Amino acid sequence: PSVGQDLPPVGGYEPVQWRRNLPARGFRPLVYLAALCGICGYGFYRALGGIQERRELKREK
Amino acid sequence: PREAAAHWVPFEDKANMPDNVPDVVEVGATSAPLLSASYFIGAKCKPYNDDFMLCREESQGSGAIDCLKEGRRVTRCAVSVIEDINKSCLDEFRLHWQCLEQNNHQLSGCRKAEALLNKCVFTKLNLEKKIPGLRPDEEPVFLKKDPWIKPAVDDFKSVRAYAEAKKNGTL
Ligand SMILES: CCCCCCCCCCCC(=O)OC[C@H](COP(=O)(O)OCC[N+](C)(C)C)OC(=O)CCCCCCCCCCC
Ligand SMILES: CCCCCCCCCCCC(=O)OC[C@H](COP(=O)(O)OCC[N+](C)(C)C)OC(=O)CCCCCCCCCCC
Repeated sequence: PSVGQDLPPVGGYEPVQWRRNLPARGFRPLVYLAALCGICGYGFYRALGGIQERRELKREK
Repeated sequence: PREAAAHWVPFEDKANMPDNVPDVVEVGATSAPLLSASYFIGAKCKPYNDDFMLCREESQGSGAIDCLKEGRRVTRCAVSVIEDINKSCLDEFRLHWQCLEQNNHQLSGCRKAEALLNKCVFTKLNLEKKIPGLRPDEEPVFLKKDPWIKPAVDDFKSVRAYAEAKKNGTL
């Protein structure tokens, strides 16, 4: 006889996760490069516009 | 032309200009009034300033003593400009150069008092502020709308006066 022991459930446990859970996340790399070139080029727009404005200010002074 | 360095000692001389040179009124305006009225003293006194520098060119190394007679007239006519701009718009001239006292005397930071002053002087002293060397299809920079370079803080008196001049319809 064996009373008072720990035993598994009669239906068993549910299955655990032992596979690798590494899902690929992010946009495509061409999306990040296109976004990079867009952010950069808009920055160059504002920067070179400000340089020309500062040149006209230097003319006035 | 070169800066004083390594223990320079300032000295003044209590002495007088000689008899043969007549007396001349000197300008008492300060850097923000002078930088304010710069374009209008350059508009009224173009040929006198030109006569002075052209004389100083033609008599090389003479320099000081031989074109003194003309450097009299440039100081006199610029004193005439600043007396007239005082008596015309003391308040708005004052608004302009008190704005220029802050912001490193940058002309970029005081557009809204500058518009008031330019209107008041063109209306009454009838001198116009222009930038030469500027070929057409090139907008002058103190006329443009939405410049890239805005000041850090608009001063309060000139924003209030600019809005009141909008409401009066004089602008
Ligand atoms: C506080 C502001 C922080 C800004 C983040 C720093 C700069 C941006 C870096 C780009 C990374 C990125 O956001 O890319 C977005 C992707 C999700 O897209 P996807 O599920 O893979 O589908 C793409 C399917 N395609 C390819 C077919 C189109 O990655 C992530 O969200 C992972 C979590 C990073 C969270 C960063 C916080 C921003 C909230 C985004 C919630 C969606
Ligand atoms: C290899 C580099 C190739 C560049 C090709 C891009 C052509 C795009 C056409 C837009 C031009 C435009 O319309 O923008 C003109 C702008 C703003 O000038 P503005 O003050 O508004 O003009 C008023 C004229 N005034 C001053 C006489 C009154 O000026 C620029 O400089 C911005 C150019 C866009 C930045 C491009 C940088 C590219 C990334 C380089 C990474 C190192």
